[PDB]
Amino acid sequence: KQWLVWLFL
Amino acid sequence: MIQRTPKIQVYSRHPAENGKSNFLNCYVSGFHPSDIEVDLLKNGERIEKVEHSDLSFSKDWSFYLLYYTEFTPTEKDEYACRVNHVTLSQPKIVKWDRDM
Amino acid sequence: GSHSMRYFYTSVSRPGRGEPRFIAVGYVDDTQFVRFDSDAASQRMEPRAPWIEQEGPEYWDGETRKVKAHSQTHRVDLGTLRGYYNQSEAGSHTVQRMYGCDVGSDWRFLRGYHQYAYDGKDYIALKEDLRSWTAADMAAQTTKHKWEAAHVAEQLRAYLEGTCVEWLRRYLENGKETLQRTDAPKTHMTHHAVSDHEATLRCWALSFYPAEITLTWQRDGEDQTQDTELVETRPAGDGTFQKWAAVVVPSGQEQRYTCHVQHEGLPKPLTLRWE
Repeated sequence: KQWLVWLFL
Repeated sequence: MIQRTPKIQVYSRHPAENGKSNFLNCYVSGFHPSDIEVDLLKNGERIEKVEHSDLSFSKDWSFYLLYYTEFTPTEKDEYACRVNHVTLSQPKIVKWDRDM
Repeated sequence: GSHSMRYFYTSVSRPGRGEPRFIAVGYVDDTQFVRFDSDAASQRMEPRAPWIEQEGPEYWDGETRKVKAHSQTHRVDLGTLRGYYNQSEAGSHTVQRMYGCDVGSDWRFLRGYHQYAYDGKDYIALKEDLRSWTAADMAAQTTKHKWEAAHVAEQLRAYLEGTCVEWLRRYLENGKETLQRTDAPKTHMTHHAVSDHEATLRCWALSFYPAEITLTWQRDGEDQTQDTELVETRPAGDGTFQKWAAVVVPSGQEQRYTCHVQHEGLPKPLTLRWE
């Protein structure tokens, strides 16, 4: 399963 | 802006047998950007109801897609794949060869 | 014995056409098992393999929420990067993200990956030590500083060494009949007169999984590099792969050539001869 992230460049 | 020309292979899912149901495939790979026009041609005519896989890419970030359609090869019917891309000033037509 | 799980995300901006197109896919080894497409009507992560359809509604709600979050952050990133590189609003641009984990034959953690590209060029990536970033240019350096301040790499490492590998092992168990199988190639030869004194021998490997395979020609036992032609491995469209290798030979000498086939699903390599 995916990574629960709100990652912005 | 990195731009990469697509490599194209046209081939059947199973070895061709006249009168038998099969799938015609046009595999495009190694291209960037993802925008691409891929059509399957029967006797030079665009085939409708052509499906394609979900866009994915390789380690070098270049994209690949599989376009495919159900068909039934005959002795004298000609099939091909027509690919247009921002890197292809002239659209590429690759004819289907049952032994390739 | 080794195994892999990978997620690939692609966002392409559409200036004057509204929202960017976003496509996400998940693979275990060479088998796609999930997909999302912002253009599809469902707006949910969807199964692409049979063994993943067993998962219940909590799995699918969670994966849909995650993939939607990735879509949203990618859409913000497209504008962010347009700003970084001082680009106009009229052209199309591409952001790609990939991450995942590799395990060994014992299914223990081996490697982790988390990479971003902008316009087909490397942008930023987690280094092999899972503790630091490599940045391709100065904009990527601003991203790297922001991520170092937020201690992103530690959370990413906890994900890659835990959730990623644990659910990879789960998938390998549930999809055992599909993911843990090695379909040895079905091989055959074709022969075609090219001229009145030359012939083409073509050696087909079909319906094999996984995609890795080696086809080599040799003449009287000596490796034959020249006068040969091999195509890239290609998907059959049913979860298996195809390849062929061909050699041009003098007519009357076809018996000297042999096609050798190496694949994981073969206990020993195959040797094919025309006559």
